Amino acid sequence: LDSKLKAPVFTVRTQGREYGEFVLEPLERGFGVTLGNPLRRILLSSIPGTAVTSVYIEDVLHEFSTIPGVKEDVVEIILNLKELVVRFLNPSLQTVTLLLKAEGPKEVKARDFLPVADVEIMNPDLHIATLEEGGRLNMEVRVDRGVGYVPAEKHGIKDRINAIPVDAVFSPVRRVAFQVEDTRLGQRTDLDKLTLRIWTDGSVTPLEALNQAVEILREHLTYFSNP
Amino acid sequence: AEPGIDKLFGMVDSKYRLTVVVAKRAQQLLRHGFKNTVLEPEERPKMQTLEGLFDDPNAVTWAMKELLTGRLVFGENLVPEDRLQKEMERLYPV
Amino acid sequence: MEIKRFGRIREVIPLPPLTEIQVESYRRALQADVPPEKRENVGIQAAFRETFPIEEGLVLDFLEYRLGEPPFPQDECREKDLTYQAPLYARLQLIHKDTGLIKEDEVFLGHIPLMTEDGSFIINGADRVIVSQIHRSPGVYFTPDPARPGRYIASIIPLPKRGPWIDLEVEPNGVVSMKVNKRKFPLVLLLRVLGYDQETLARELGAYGELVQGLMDESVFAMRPEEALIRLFTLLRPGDPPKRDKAVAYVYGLIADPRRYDLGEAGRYKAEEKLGIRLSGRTLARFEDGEFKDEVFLPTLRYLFALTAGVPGHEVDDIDHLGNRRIRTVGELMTDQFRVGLARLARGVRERMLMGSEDSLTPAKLVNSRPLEAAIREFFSRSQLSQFKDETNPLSSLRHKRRISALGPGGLTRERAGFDVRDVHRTHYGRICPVETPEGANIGLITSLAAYARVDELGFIRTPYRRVVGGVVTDEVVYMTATEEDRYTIAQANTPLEGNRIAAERVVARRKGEPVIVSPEEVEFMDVSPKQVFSVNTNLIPFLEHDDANRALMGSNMQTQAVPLIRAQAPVVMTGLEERVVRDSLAALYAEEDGEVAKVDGNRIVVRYEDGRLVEYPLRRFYRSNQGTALDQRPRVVVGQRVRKGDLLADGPASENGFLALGQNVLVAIMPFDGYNFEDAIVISEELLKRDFYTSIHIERYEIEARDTKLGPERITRDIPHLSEAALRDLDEEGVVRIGAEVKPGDILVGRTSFKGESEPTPEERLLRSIFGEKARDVKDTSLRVPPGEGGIVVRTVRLRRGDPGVELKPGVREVVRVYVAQKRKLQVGDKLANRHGNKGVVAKILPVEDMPHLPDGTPVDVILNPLGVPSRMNLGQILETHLGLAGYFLGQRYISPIFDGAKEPEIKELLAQAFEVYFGKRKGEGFGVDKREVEVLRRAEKLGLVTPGKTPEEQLKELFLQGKVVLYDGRTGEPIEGPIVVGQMFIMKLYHMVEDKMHARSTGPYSLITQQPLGGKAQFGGQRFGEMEVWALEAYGAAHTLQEMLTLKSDDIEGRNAAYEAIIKGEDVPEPSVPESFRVLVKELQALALDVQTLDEKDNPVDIFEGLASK
Amino acid sequence: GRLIPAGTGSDFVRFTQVVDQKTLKAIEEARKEA
Amino acid sequence: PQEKNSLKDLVYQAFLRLGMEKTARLLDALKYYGFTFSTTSGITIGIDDAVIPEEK
Amino acid sequence: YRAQGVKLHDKHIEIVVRQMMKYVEVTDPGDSRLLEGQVLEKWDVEALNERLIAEGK
Amino acid sequence: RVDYSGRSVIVVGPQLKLHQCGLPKRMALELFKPFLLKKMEEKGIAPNVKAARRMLERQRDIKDEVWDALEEVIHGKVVLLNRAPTLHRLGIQAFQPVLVEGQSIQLHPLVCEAFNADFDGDQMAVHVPLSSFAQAEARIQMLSAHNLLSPASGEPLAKPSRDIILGLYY
Amino acid sequence: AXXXXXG
Amino acid sequence: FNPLYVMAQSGARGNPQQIRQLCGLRGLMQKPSGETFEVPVRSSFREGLTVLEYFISSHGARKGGADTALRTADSGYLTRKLVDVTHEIVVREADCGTTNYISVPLFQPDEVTRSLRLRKRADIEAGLYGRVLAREVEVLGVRLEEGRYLSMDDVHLLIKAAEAGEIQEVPVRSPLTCQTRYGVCQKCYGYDLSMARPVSIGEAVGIVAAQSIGEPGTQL
DNA sequence: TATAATGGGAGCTGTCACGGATGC
DNA sequence: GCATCCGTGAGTCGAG
Ligand SMILES: [Mg+2]
Ligand SMILES: [Mg+2]
Ligand SMILES: [Zn+2]
Repeated sequence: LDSKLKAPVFTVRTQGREYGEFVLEPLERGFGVTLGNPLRRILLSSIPGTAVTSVYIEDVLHEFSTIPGVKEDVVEIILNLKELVVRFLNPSLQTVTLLLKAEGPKEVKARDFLPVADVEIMNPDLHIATLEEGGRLNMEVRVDRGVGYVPAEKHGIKDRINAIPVDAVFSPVRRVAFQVEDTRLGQRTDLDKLTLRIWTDGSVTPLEALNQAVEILREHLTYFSNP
Repeated sequence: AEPGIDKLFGMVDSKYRLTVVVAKRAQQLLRHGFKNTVLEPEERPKMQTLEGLFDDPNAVTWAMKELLTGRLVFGENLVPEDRLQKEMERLYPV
Repeated sequence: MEIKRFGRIREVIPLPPLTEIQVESYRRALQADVPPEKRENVGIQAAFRETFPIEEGLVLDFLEYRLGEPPFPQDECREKDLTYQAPLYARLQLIHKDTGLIKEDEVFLGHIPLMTEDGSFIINGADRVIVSQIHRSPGVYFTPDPARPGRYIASIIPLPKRGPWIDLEVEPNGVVSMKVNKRKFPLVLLLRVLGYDQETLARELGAYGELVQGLMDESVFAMRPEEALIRLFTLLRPGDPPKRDKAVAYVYGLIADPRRYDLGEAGRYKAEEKLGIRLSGRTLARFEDGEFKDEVFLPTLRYLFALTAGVPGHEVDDIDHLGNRRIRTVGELMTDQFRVGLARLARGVRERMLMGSEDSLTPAKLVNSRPLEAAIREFFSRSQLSQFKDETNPLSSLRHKRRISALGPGGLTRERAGFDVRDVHRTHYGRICPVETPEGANIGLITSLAAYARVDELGFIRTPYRRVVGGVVTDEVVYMTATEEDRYTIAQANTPLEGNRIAAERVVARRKGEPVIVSPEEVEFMDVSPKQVFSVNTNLIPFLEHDDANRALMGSNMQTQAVPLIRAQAPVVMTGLEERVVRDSLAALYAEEDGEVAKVDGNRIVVRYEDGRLVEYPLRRFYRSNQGTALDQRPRVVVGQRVRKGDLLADGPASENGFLALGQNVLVAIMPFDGYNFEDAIVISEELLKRDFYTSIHIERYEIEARDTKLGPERITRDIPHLSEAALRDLDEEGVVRIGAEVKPGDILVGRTSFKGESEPTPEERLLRSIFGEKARDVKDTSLRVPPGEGGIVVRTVRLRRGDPGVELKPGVREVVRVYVAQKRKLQVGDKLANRHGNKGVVAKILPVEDMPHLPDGTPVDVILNPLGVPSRMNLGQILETHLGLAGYFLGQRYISPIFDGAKEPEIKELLAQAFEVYFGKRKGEGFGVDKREVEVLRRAEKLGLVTPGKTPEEQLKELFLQGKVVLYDGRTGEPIEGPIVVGQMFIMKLYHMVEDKMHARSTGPYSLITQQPLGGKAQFGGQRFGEMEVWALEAYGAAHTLQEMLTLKSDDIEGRNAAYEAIIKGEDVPEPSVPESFRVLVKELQALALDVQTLDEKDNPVDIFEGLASK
Repeated sequence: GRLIPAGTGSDFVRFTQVVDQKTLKAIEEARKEA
Repeated sequence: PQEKNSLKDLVYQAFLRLGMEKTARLLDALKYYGFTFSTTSGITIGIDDAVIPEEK
Repeated sequence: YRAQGVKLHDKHIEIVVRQMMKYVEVTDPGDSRLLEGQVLEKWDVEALNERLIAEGK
Repeated sequence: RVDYSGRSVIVVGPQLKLHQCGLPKRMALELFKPFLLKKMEEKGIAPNVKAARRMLERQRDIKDEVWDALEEVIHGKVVLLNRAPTLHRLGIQAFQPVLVEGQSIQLHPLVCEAFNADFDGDQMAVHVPLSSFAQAEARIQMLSAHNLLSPASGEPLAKPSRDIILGLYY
Repeated sequence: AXXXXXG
Repeated sequence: FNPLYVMAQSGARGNPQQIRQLCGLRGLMQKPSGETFEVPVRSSFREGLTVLEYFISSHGARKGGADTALRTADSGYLTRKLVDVTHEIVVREADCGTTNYISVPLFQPDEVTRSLRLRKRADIEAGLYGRVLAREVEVLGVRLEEGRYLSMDDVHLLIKAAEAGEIQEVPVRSPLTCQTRYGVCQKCYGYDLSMARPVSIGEAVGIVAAQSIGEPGTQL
């Protein structure tokens, strides 16, 4: 009947700003998935981030058109624009518009975007497009702060008539995996070992992500306080 | 699977020779109390107990890892038997 | 709760008494209630009449017999390890022919086992069952000759151990041959012995031209009946002097002697019906007025020739036909052994008659009862048909008594058993269940008596039908044999009826087993019920028509293995047979007449009837069965309750309110779960353990003896050398563990000391002795301890001692002590669960309740069954059972769904609709709408085409619910299962195969005497067998050292195993193997065969494996 | 109860020896001495 | 879709290219995800799941 | 085996068949000690015959 | 018949890695018993071997530390699981034992096909190879994870089946 | 009685 | 996505006949005499059988059960005979140096006797796989060398060649022609099929053969 | 240690397929 | 040259 046991030790394994592994053991029976699932849900849906929500390109009507002088189609450019990782230096800032104008033979990278105050580009070596001789690319991209994943048709934002709405990938967290393995402390054989695996884009580290995630949860627990 | 089993099988012309080598080597480790090991202090196979990581008691695990290092010589008619025995007894008493 | 029953078929007659096959048989054999002068010539009376009179001039004759009352009641016999039996006295009279002196006395022949009320026996305290045997009915058969087509064999078969089979065959050389005791001789010779003139045989057999010419031999007719007789005697007995009276003796004993040669009454009847004749006696001939007269032989020869010729009205015989196969029940078998023992007693009688003094001989001096006693005892102990009764649950006993076996004495051996006899013959219909048989080597050889089936006085299985005249079905019920059934057109039991008249233009019937569509004018008879086709077990499987036969077999067999549960419940879906089984099995206690309940106790129920008499019923409480299952009766009534006749007073084991309860009704979801239900494994909720579902009581009996030895007496005492008070804690003053104590492996049940074997202490022992200054005790600790893996609470102690009143043990035994230990077994991982449809699985995982899939209302499922077990198995009955089970869950009702007259999909759909309203409308009123998860699942199901698009969420959820599917939430996530899952109530049983009984391990232990190999079996603390095939596995792996260890270090290499153990406790690697002892045993056993086996080296020089110990 | 002439019991593989470079060198010097 | 044959071929080819250690890891992975997805797939058996075609 | 859908390599069956062909029967003894109709191992009669051929017998 | 052997009911192992089997604690305590006495002496658990054995005699006399001792004893070692009939060599396979609570042996799903084993009540025998040699043969040659492919057809004998295929297909 | 364990 | 259909198609559970018996119909049934009974069972297991139908199916069920039960023993006996005959055969050397070999046919006479038809893929695999080439083979501009262990890809290649009319038969080292005493050699045996590489010397080949033939025995 | 006594007594019957030794 | 006799085989654990 008598039950008294020690609080679990939190173990951390981190490689760069991209990836981390988080081990929590021992836990009481079942608590491995009790902690793991909500955190996974929060980590994917609710973690604050940035995304490209809209794109305008000169002489381009719709998304499925092509660009004379450029090999990639408008589709492929928008894809690369989704992989763009933008970090806002200031909390006040909500939305930005980044302009890119280039021509001649060139391979356009994310670094080529004209710098904005308190806006950092985490992946400057990301390849947006290649331009040929006579190839002309003039474009403006709409970058917003939000959470989770919003398809293009859901926000549907347009600054002008030719602006193409882009699926907004807000989540700095790319993937969350967790697994519970049986572990034993002394004669207690049903105990849980929680392991979390988090992939981010580097804008927010996995440890930062997990910390933000557990805070959101705790704050939601305070909502049962005053009826 | 045993770690690096494919390379181990790669080392011999017959898998059963790998077995004979590993076994004899492990018996050598047991007889001399792992004093004859070719593994550096940080290559030592570890077992996790309640207190902390200690030396893996298992001589076969050892023998296989040693074999993987390449620091072991195997073959037929390397040394007369009792000479090998006595020399290992000299270098590593029991 | 309400019990709703389906089906339109009204059964005209109830099931016959299910144990009658045992009871009426044995009662018929004993004739104990019949006053001696009114007894018939059947039974043990028959055996007396065959044995006596005993002649050769003294003559011992038999007047009558009597059976006394049993010296002890059944219970007392069970406890004292006695046999429930009655003393058998026989009134005999010795008559000296010359003197005329008649001495008459009643002699005591010993005891005969009495059958209990339920149709079982008590032999040495253990309950046994004599299983009915099936065999070829005696008579005259005609079978196709397998070698030569156009020719046939005529076989004359008597009862077993009743004399020789006789074959008649037309030889390629044209003459008719007779085979007796493997002797082929011309039949015409025996024909001449019977006194047949060539003229009579010519006029009789003349109608068949070619054959009778082959019958004609003039060298035989030139002889006389005497000369022919002596000729035949010289043919059957080479070297034996051909004396006339000796030849007469031999031939009489071979053919006409009723005591040596016996066709059964059935053999008599069948011979008569087949050969179209009338038999005087039960033999093939007679000795009348000094000569022999023929009975069977000539009609047999006539029929054989007629069949060979092609004459109409002559056919071969189907030996597997159930008209040609009969049953020997308890009475016949016991009577047979009685006849044998009696014959031996007679031999002894003739001995004493010749040897004893001529002036005074009483029947008491002439009769030694011992051989008879031995015969009976042998039958009830070492016979293959005498089996340890299966009491696991009441249905197990009931089913065991109804078993039929083709094996045993006078029966088949599994080698001689081919596909034909194991087949389901068409004639098994209504007689022998097509379903319930063992899966393995005994398949088709061990079968079960059908529910409505009855064995007639001749031993043939009969099934009921109903007379149909002019399309009108009467209530007249007729039991026919298969032969009689073959004569009619019999309609199916489901043929539509309005009143007593059949209304269909076309009806489905059987003619000689052949399915045929006939008009009502053609219907002679009609089945009583689908129930009659199957056994009592198979009849307990609802929706049987939806299950493949192969799994029905498994469900049937497994119901026998169901363990009585403390909380046991009747199935939510029953077949309607659940109460009759409880009643007939004598499991439950019932009210004798209409009355009022006076007293209710755990131990007792006292009832006052209309007679004003007070009748007290003791309840059997926590008694141990043969299988160790607890059999106990609980009162189901209360003080002051009025009870009518046949009312339930008390529930026995596996009975819930008079309904058979073999298991629990649990809430199942059919889905895969994380591989834990992979390959028939089953996942259960810990909630089942919490509420004590599938918990069963088991009682184990331990026994120890203290005996007189030559080294001094063993004694049962509390004084045990070298033992602390911690070990003697629970031992009473006398040394026996006290009732109520908890025992674990290693604990002493009974203290015992034994005087040490004579030994001179080794110098080590002597020095240690002097060092510690303690005298070596002359007794050692032999005490009985709790074996590994066992334990419980001690509920009983029995102590019997020499010198105690009413107690006498076997010679040399001072005292015997028994200890009964009870244990409450919760369901655990590795325990076997099964349903009635053949779905079996071992529990692989027990999840906490929060991990369980649950309904949107927060209700967790009990059991998770993998759907992958359904399609290949083809038992859909369990699915239907689940669906209906779902309905009855929310309606709170149970169902009776008779086999083949069932609940049908639409009806289950209606019930499911009502149930859905109960399951949902409640929510709608509670102020909750449709859940988001429910919406997602509805979208999914809408893509699967499960629900119609455009309907409201409620409409769609109802659409699913009618398919027996519901939305289910993962307890670990909270997200719903993507598809809707089948969920409902299923009846699942805990089988007698329990991992607690089967788990065994050994490092070292006892070894065999000669071979020095480990003993086998858990009880002996034995090692696992590594057999030829395991050896082949190791060889195939090329693992030489593992194998060599198996062959030497771990088994019979003495030095090797010792040195290995010591090496391991020391921490050294194991030493090199030596010669396995059994090889030395081989060498020495070959030497005893006068063969010299020499182990040699490469120099061909001898090597001594016995190390000089075998050489002088 | 003898070791079978197959697998690890094959004459082909069963006489095989194992030695470390340390002991091999030491023995090599024991040979080089005489 | 991945069925018995394609999975078997996958295992064999993985044996050939990557060896038995990696093939063993692969096997365990396939095991894990297989069981996992089978759990939540919504696979079950009702009486209406045996669909009698009208063509019959 | 194919009929029942059992994939099995020819090699094994070949091993067995090889053991089935293991023996020979002498038609003529030649200069040897053997007898007509004497059954022996193919390897043994071949070794014998190579010894005889080498001997010139 | 052999020593250092046992048997029990089998139960599915889905959490087990291919080279592992669940082995009930008590079975292991008995099978490895001499090793366990030795390891009990190597620690303060018992004064000597005989004391350790007398301690393991009664079930109530044994304590927590002996189980950890047993855990150290079996480390790296394998046991041979076997299911009758043994039709081909894969009727016996080697596994690293993982001590489990309960009386049932846990078998890995992927090897079931090769043993022709299922969860309907099948039982299996355990055997402990004693020598360094036997153990080496068991781990190198007989390890479950080292035989993927059929010795007969050359096709994989350890492959997805049942629920695994079901989910992946799904 | 054998096969896959009905009895 | 029907459960029965998915389970069947995937290879998880069920074949077409069982699914058929569940949905369409139970089918033709057998009399005890072994002859097929005229009228079939028109009911599936969903609709449920009539008593008479059930009983008619019972004969077949029993026949199959007895078939199994009595099959196990004969299979076992066969296996023991095979093991006893092959047990001494082990791989005792790398090469016996034999020049002898066998030729595996890629084609077989058609049942109509008209011509030669390509053998089934599985048959050719079972005869060519992991074998050592006894002689050089040049097909489709590819050189498969003498002494080469044929991989599965090599086999498929040879089959393509056969379809292209380049090769009708493959010369191969075989236990049949091996001259190794008391066993076989490495080259004549070829692959250890379990390891998909050449067999190790010391492998007990006879036991593996006997078990490989014996194990399926109860499926016959 | 003495009347005279003088050749026994159960079989067990529904497999099968082979191989090898005798008999027309 | 071919019928017929006799002898000898006929699965593995488990428990009993
Ligand atoms: Mg847990
Ligand atoms: Mg099974
Ligand atoms: Zn070769």
